[PDB]
Amino acid sequence: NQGTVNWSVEDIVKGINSNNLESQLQATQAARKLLSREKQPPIDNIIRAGLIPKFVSFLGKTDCSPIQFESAWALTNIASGTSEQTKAVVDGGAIPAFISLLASPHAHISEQAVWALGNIAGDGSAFRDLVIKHGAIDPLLALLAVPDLSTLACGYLRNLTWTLSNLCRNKNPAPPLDAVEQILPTLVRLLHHNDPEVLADSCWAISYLTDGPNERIEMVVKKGVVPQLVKLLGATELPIVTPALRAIGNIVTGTDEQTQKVIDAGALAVFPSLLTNPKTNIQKEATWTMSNITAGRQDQIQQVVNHGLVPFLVGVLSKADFKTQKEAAWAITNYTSGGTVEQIVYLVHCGIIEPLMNLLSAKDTKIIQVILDAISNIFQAAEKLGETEKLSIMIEECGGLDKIEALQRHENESVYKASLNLIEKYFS
Amino acid sequence: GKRKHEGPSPVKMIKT
Repeated sequence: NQGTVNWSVEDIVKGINSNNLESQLQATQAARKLLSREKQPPIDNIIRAGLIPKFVSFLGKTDCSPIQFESAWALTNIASGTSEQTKAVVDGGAIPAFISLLASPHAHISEQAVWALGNIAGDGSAFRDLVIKHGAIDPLLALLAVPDLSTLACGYLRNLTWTLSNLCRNKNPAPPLDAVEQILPTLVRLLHHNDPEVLADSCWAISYLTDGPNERIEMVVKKGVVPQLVKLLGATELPIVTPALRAIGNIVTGTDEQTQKVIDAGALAVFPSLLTNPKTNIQKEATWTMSNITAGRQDQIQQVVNHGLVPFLVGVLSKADFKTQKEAAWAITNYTSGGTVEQIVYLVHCGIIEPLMNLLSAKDTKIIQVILDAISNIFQAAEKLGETEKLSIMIEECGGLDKIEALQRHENESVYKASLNLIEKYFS
Repeated sequence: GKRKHEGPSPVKMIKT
């Protein structure tokens, strides 16, 4: 193979322009190797030399499967570059040619075409939709139509899963409803596979599909994946937990009923671990997820209480990355706006007040507004119990009054309005 | 007040 190593582009062009298929093959392989080096593959040089149309025509040479493979790989690597470089591959007519290769008798060639289409679809909504219009989905799914996924080569299965997840990936617009419905059954199946990378990408795909309007969430939830997601939520591999949690988080941005599916599946039992997870991002996303659950019904808030999660929210509020603490503030405001008086009182018994007040020192304006809303909802709860006096004292002897008073000097309009109000109304 | 989200696999991969 050293005979095709380090060719100049002009030598590649010379070979590809010969009338000799073997010479063209050697030149295409030399191109693949150029495009396969680690540092600065000369993608722009190869494009500028006008090689793409030739590579595309080589995709069609059924009688020379080696030049199909070499050109497929060269084009994959071009398509992996910038949008402009992917566009050059698409403009050369590569999409239908790669789709035709999906059914190749040679596994390594089929797989190469899968990868290329994943790069093209991954560029954005429009190329994703163009790949779908050219009819990629049927042949892709047919490659996974086997009794047991384990009989497929591991690398081959991972590539197929990754490409399918790109077909589920972008928005503005989201994938066509019809394409999602066609893909979902195979996705649900991959989501039960034992390989961690297949599971990671399957979850990523489900998370993409559940990121949008509630109707999108519903067509996923209706397939019965929620229990499997919750299981994966407890995996040890961070690459699996992260997308599982993203999908669960998206699903609870939906209706009360969609949210109840997640609770019934047992998700809340995993949040003591997630809300203390060593990975900052897992904590953040877990707290975000909790904030949407506490925005639910009172019976849903009650299950958060029953699962002992309020002390975990007090914990995050007391100490966490600031973005996570802001999410915790939201979780508390949502809880306090939707909860019963008894649930709200309970919050106070768990120690929510002091950490809440300490966060009034944050420079961020939004979290300050959020916290003042929470404090108002709590005072409101204490008015119905005639214990506003006692609450006022709590807030006072932990530095709270100093915070709220200072917030009258605060720049933002909505802040001083809520602050001054709290003072005159509960602190005379 | 539900709030939509609005280490993932990469959108593109080169084969080396």
